[PDB]
Amino acid sequence: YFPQYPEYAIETARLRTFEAWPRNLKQKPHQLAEAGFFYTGVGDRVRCFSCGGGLMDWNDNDEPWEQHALWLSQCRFVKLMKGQLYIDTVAAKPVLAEEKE
Amino acid sequence: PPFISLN
Ligand SMILES: [Zn+2]
Repeated sequence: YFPQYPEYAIETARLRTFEAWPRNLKQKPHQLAEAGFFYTGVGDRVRCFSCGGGLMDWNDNDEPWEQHALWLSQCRFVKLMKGQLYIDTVAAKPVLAEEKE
Repeated sequence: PPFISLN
């Protein structure tokens, strides 16, 4: 274990970063920050605290924990909070890719 | 430092 932004081991401190965060977006600062993010200050760009994985362009349906497992599959942060099983089912859907054919 | 878009 070795955080990418050790000053964030505290979510409360990640909460503090979402002010310029367009409140209009479906993704609330409580969720994002909780999912290990923090707003970088521009647009809707938030980074992870324990893998520093960057994520922009968010849609009404995009869920923080969710997206944080789909593109940043290797985060020691997500893999420790929500577990591997959670990360699996996130990826294993695609259950739709074998239905489309 | 790039951004790994979600959508
Ligand atoms: Zn991460």
